[PDB]
Amino acid sequence: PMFIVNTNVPRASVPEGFLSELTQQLAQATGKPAQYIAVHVVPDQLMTFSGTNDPCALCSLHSIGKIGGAQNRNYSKLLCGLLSDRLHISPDRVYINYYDMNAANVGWNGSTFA
Amino acid sequence: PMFIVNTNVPRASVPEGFLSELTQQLAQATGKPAQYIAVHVVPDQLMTFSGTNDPCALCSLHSIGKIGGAQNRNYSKLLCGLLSDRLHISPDRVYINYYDMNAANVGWNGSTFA
Amino acid sequence: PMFIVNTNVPRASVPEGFLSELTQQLAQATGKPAQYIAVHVVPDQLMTFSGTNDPCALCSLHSIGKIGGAQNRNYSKLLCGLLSDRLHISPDRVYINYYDMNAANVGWNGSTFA
Ligand SMILES: O=C([O-])/C(F)=C\c1ccc(O)cc1
Ligand SMILES: O=C([O-])/C(F)=C\c1ccc(O)cc1
Ligand SMILES: O=C([O-])/C(F)=C\c1ccc(O)cc1
Repeated sequence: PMFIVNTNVPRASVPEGFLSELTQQLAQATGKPAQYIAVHVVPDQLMTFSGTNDPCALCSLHSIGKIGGAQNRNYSKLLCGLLSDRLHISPDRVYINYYDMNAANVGWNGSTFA
Repeated sequence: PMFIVNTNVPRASVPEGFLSELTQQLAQATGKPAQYIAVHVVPDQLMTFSGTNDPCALCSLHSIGKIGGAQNRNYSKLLCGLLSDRLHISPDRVYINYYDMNAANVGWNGSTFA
Repeated sequence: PMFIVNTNVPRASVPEGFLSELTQQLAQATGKPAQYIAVHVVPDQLMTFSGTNDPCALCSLHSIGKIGGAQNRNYSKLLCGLLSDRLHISPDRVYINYYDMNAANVGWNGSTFA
């Protein structure tokens, strides 16, 4: 799976072990090995949410399976919790897009996952 | 909805209230109150379109509903007009990807929109 | 089509004609005219793969057509090849997401392809 976070929060505020933490947290939550988890954090972005430039985040979680109604609800609680505590972004100023990818549509190591 | 613009135009060429203008324009175009709109602009990018580095943009518009065939033509006219007028990007050097998102696949405020 | 590469490799490590090379290579692989190919490269990113900060890359290829199980395996070999040779990123530290876009959901030149 891969997780991307875009936020207007300055780089200086992103905690040092934040990416490794997200890796651990996601492994547990999706039940996928940490070896297949990729995390991408983009701070200092020029963004607005509800028309204001208060701290916000636009996130994306791509996974082959483990995506769905209940699972996504649990990912949102966990993820909003982490952004809130580590980056101090209010949970209602965060949008997370969930994508269930077909194995044939994910390339890796010179081939695909199918 | 959320709208993302990636462009090789420098940060300095992005007008001061442009994100607010985008927010207002999209609220009118989609019919969704500005309160539900997030905008993200990424300037200074390393990109080529048709093999050249003249000004260009790659955008994404995600919405829960309000997305579809004929309506996307309208969005393209509006959006390209704005980037042309404001950032001086030629319409033929702009791509916009449109995504209709399922509410169960959008996380917000600790849960999903489902 | 449009191709995006996000990497933690430094900007100075990206060879001069890389975007132009990707344009030709893509035109060749997909059969699409270079005129319609957009390339976006984002170096110096804060990202981890498998929990480590070693060179990695997260990419996306969007196309209207020319996307399929067999074609994607082919694109992946070519693309992981170029990234290893040119940016020295190990192929097992590269993800490429593939998207077959409906012509109606791709805006260009103030309209859509449908
Ligand atoms: O989640 C997975 O099964 C995985 F190991 C990798 C992955 C990479 C990119 C994606 O878009 C989704 C999954
Ligand atoms: O458009 C909507 O109804 C909305 F309130 C939020 C939203 C957030 C992220 C998306 O990707 C799409 C819609
Ligand atoms: O690939 C094509 O046929 C094309 F001319 C443009 C395009 C632009 C953006 C996309 O997301 C997909 C295709």
